[PDB]
Amino acid sequence: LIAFDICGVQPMNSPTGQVFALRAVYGKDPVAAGAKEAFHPMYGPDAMFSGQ
Amino acid sequence: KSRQLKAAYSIELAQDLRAVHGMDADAELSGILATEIMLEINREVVDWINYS
Amino acid sequence: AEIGGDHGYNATNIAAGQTSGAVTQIGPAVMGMVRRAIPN
Amino acid sequence: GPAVMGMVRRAIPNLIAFDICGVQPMNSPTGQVFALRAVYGKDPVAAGAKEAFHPMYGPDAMFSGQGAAKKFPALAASTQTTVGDIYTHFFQETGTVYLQASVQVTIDAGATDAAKLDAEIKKQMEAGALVEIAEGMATSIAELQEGFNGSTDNPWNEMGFRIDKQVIEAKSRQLKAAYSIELAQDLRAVHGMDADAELSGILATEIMLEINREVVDWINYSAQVGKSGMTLTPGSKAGVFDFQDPIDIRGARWAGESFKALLFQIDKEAVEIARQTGRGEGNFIIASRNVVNVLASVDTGISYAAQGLATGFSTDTTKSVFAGVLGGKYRVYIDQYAKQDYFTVGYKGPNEMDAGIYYAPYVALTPLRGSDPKNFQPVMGFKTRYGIGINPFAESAAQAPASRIQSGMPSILNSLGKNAYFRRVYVKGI
Amino acid sequence: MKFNVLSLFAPWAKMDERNFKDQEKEDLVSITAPKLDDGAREFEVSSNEAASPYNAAFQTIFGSYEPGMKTTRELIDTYRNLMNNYEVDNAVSEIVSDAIVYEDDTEVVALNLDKSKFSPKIKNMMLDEFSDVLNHLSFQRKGSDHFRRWYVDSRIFFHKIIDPKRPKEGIKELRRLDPRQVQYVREIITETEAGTKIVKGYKEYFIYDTAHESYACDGRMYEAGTKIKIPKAAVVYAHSGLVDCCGKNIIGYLHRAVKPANQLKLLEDAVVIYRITRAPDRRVWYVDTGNMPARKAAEHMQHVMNTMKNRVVYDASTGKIKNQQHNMSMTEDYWLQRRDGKAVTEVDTLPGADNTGNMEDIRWFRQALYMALRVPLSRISITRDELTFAKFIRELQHKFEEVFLDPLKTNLLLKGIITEDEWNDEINNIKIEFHRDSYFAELKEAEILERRINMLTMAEPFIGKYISHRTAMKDILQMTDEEIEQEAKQIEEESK
Amino acid sequence: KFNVLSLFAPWAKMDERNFKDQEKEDLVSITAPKLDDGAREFEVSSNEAASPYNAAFQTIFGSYEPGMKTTRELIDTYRNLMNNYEVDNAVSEIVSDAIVYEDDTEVVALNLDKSKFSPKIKNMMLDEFSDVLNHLSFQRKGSDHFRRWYVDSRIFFHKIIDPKRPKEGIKELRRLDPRQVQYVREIITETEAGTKIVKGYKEYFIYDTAHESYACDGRMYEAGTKIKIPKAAVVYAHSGLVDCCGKNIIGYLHRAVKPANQLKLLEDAVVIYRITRAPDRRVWYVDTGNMPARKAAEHMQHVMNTMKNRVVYDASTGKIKNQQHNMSMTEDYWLQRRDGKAVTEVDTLPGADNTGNMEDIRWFRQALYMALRVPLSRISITRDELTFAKFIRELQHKFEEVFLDPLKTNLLLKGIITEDEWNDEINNIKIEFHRDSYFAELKEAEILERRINMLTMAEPFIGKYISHRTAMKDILQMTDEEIEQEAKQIEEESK
Repeated sequence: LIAFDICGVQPMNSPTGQVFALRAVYGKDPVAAGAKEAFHPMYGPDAMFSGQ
Repeated sequence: KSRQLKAAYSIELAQDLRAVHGMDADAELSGILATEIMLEINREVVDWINYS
Repeated sequence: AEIGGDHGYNATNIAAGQTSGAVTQIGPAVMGMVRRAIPN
Repeated sequence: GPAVMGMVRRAIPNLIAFDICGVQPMNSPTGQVFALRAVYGKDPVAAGAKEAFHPMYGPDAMFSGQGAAKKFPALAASTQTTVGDIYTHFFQETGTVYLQASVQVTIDAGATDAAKLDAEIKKQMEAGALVEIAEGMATSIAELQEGFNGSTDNPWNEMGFRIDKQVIEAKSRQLKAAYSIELAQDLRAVHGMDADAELSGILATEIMLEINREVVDWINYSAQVGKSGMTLTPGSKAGVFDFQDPIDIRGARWAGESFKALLFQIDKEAVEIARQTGRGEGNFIIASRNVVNVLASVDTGISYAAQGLATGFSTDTTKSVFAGVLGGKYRVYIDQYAKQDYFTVGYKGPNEMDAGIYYAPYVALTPLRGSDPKNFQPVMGFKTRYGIGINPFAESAAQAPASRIQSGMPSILNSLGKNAYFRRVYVKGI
Repeated sequence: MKFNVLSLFAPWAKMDERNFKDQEKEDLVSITAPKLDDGAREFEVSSNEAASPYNAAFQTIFGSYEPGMKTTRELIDTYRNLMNNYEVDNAVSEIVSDAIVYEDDTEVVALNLDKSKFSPKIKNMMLDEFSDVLNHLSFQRKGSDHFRRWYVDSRIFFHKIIDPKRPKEGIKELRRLDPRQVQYVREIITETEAGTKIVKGYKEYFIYDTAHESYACDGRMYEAGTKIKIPKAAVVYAHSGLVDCCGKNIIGYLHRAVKPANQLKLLEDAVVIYRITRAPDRRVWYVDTGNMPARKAAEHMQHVMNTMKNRVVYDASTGKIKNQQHNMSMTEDYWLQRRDGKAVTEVDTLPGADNTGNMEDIRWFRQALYMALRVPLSRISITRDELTFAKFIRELQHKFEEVFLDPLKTNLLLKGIITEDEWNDEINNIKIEFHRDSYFAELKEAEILERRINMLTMAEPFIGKYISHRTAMKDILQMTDEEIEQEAKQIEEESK
Repeated sequence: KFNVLSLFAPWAKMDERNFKDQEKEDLVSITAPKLDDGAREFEVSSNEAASPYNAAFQTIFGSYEPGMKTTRELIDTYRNLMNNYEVDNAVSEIVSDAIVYEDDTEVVALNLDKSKFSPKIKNMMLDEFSDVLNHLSFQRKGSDHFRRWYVDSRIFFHKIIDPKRPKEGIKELRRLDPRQVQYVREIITETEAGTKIVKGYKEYFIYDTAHESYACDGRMYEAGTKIKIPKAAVVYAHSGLVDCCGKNIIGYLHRAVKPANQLKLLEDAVVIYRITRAPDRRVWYVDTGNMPARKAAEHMQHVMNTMKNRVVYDASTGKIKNQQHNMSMTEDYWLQRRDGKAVTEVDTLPGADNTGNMEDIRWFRQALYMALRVPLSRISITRDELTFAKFIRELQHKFEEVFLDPLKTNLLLKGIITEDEWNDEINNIKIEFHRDSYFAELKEAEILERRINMLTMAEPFIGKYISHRTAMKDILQMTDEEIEQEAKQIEEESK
């Protein structure tokens, strides 16, 4: 078998635990239709946002 | 989520296996169940990789 | 359940190590043998 | 504690262990024993095959001899002999006998069973009509054996042997206590009992007692009945020894001389056992406490007459079960649970496989412990597994078993009343 | 050997079987109680045993374990629990240190064959074998640990080995056995008219049977497993002759300290909590808020609770009060409003962690404990306690010593250098000596001499009148006559 | 395998040879692990038709990793104990005694006074030894290496080889970070009713990568995986100190952790009792009986915000902040209340009372101090001093493997020396060291004075009772050779 060679573990200390994450977003509204992240890898940065 | 298996075996048999092959085989049953479960998990992980 | 089972008390099956359950046997231990005394 | 007066309980009886039987410790279930049977007649395994050696049968005195050339007429009911000829008969006991006819007479035409024919033949033998005879083969015949000089049908008689076997299997026995917490607690507060340990003792004890009792019963079950056949006094009561009947005591009165009569019969039975097994005179007796009381009160040595108190051999069944050694010759055990009054005798050799009856332990007295969570009451118990068996040839009557394989375990067919190693005697009149 | 069970140890089985038979041959009979002085647990079997193979041995172990060795295992764990504490472990250190002396440019425990033997060649062979035992154990570096464990758990055991291809020179390195895993027994192989008093070679075997399936301590992933029956000859062991009121449930010297070790631990912790508790301030507020559901009253309770709560801590990493700037007010001004017409709402204070000691019981108990650990009272010239401990230690050494005598005769006998009969006649004296602290030895000897000199000096004026000089040397200087002549002869040489 | 971790290819070869030697050994019919201390063994039982090692694998994997976690908790604690007073010095004093090093003194030094193949080898070995010390920068940091061994319970290093010409390109060691290496032993063997085999165990180690930042723990993570590396590649040593059982190795300060914390807890308790309630303390009450909160709150304020004081201590300059002059003759308070009832009043509270009698805190402090493995003479020569000298020697002796290991490694690879020779030589190739010579000289002098005193007393009897040869060997403790040498030297000096 391939025990964990290609995976993470993050073992529990509580059953049924939780994980979190944080996204950097722009336009002063953490939750909005059309909201975009500052650094998503598949999308270029808005060079004009900080510019013209 | 959980997993669990049982051995459900005869004591008389274990007494004889020791006499017949030098095997108490209780250790063997433990090993079998342990082996199967970890093996079942290993495959599970591989399939979640395949599925996702 | 993992029952070893038993013999049928049939000498053939005993000798052959045949059982009713999960495990068959190698065969009976030799307890020795008999020859008869020669008359004086 | 209103003046507690202590307490009582029963003592545990002792056992004869396996002192008079095989012990075969096993390291596996289902062991096996095999045997070689010297045989002749060119086919070691056949109906009618003849064994070269047997404790109860005479040899075929003319097998390598004249019988090689010619068949002898058999004796049969109603036939008439011819003076000077030789007739053959295989007796139910004493085996192959060749008898020359001194007279021209008939033999019990009204005979039916072989037993009746044998009886008349024996009478004719006693009478001098039939005499045991053997001779070698005329050399002029021997000269051409194996078809020499154009001759035919002249093979030499041949011998060989047949190896076959028997096997055993272990049966088991288990008991539990199924006791309660509250009772055990009260007992701790009454006598200071553990009330698990006492139970453990009881269960283990009972199992051991049963096994030993079973062996004794198997001895009684397979033993042949004595004061019979070759050990029978013809005016006797067939299998039973009395004190109230002069036939068994040669007219004795006066216990100092009368009691010795039993010792005499015991030797006869022990000797016949050797005759049956081919190994040796019986070396052990187990008997009712009443029999032993008699043995212990008579001088068993050879003397004019003598009687006294029963001090010769322990007689209790409270310290031991082993009374002592009779005449310095037989190991005397007490059948503390005899149903009537009697005594079995037998022979056990230095060779563990030479015993007739065998005990072969594999698993014994395994303790078990736990408790049932529904009420959490304790459960405790013990398990044993062993198996017993019998000697190939124990029957002795047959020269060989069917199919070259048999169970080595006792059964009615295999051994009830048949075992060559032991003989039963019923006792009355003490 | 009825069956070749665990053929791995057949060479040991041969040794025990040999000894068993030789014991049976000898008239080791007419003995009322089993001829067992000390050591491993007793058990009885039937006449002609009727209790074999090893499965019967397992019956013995269950009966001897369930109500028996299981307790022994607790005691072993207890000794560790005892030693785990301070004011305990150091006593052991002192004992071990005195028991085995380690010094530079000198020897370590050594075999000293200064009593009659067949020849110097044999003696040299014995000395080499001794050295190899120590080499096997790396004793000169790990002897302290071997001894320490022996002392602390009251028992040391080492598994011996035979090749077996060329068993003649078979002893190789010894292996310490894991504590608690093995039970030793001696079975009475006999029965007569109710109460045998005859010969038995007693089996002298042992069984290993632990599992990490049930932990005494977690983190363990190996154990004995099933019931393994191995012959006595296979091992080397020793213990102190210390047992309970009955049975063979072996204890150590330190057993005596268990009581006070825990009384002290218990008192120490009690003292700590006595003083720690109530060190901070302490106050309970009682608020007169009636005629309200909890869902309403809670607002009034929070009004007070979030105003009167001095929401600060003492920073024990850095000695400061969190957010308390400036460092301390000259007062803490609190306030409460009452709703009823009587002064019922208030805040009570609780009494505080004051100091009532008189902290002296703990001292008494500590002293009792220290003593209980088998130590001199000279610790927290030459005196009685030191002499007493020198004796305690030579006995500990004397007993421990079997750890060398056993593998020594084993390999000597295995090779064939000496015979078994010779060993038994020779020891007597095949003694092994332990080094003695040279510093203290010199001081002791010096004081003895000083006294001898002083007494000689006092006698001096009367030597030509009442006390011959030969006599003074004999009684005052405690010399033998050979020693006196030797000194006279050496003086004549010095003078020339 | 393909040895993906090419990093240790030459070390792997060294382990293969040692492993093979074990396979060729007759160490069979052994039920015991044959182990005393160090690397953690477990039943990785294989090469048999049962394959139980799978459970062993899963146990290590599934439970990763209380062994090292506990180790971290212990080490982190060890450091935190060392951070306090007294513990700090006890460690320093011990480390200093273990490695004493001063202007033009001796360093730990390999003393090859036992038989060797050749004096040429003796010099080669000493030269390599010096380089081991240079690799360790012993002359500058020997103290730090030892301190970690003592405190964290273990010391270990990564050995570095070429690898092109591995027996020649032998480089200095890299001291490994405590808490990052797991040492293990695997029982890869089985037989009838369990292994009774050699159990070579490999005795390899595993390095856990980690990159803590300001985390002061593996706060988010350490660094994923760990690498299994052959034992030949690591120098290591440890204290002979464990938990009740197992390979649960502890530091020298572990024994003191109980009282160390009790003392700190007690000390904090002393402080809190003493500072708490130091200010004046008092609660004002206001009778707002039968008023709604809407009004009661202001009536409360009519006293609460008016009778409130304005004083705090200036701890930078011992002044009462903004209070000039420094103090009034009296604090004027007044209050009006709605009725002749003690409701609207001020109730003062208990202050920072004195308690100790700081004897309890002292009892524990004293017990702790001695628990640090230090003499009670600290805060001429007695039994305890002698004891400590033995203790320090022993500590240095266990530590010593730190030099013997890289020494044999390099010497064997150069070969210089063979494995057989190493094994025969040691036995004893003991590394001696500089000890505090100030105190050593004092010891020697006091011993001599005593010897002189004894001889002086003996003097009147030398020509009648105690001969010279005897006095010299018994009283002055001279060897036979020493005695002849002293006589010969006198004959020369006399001319």
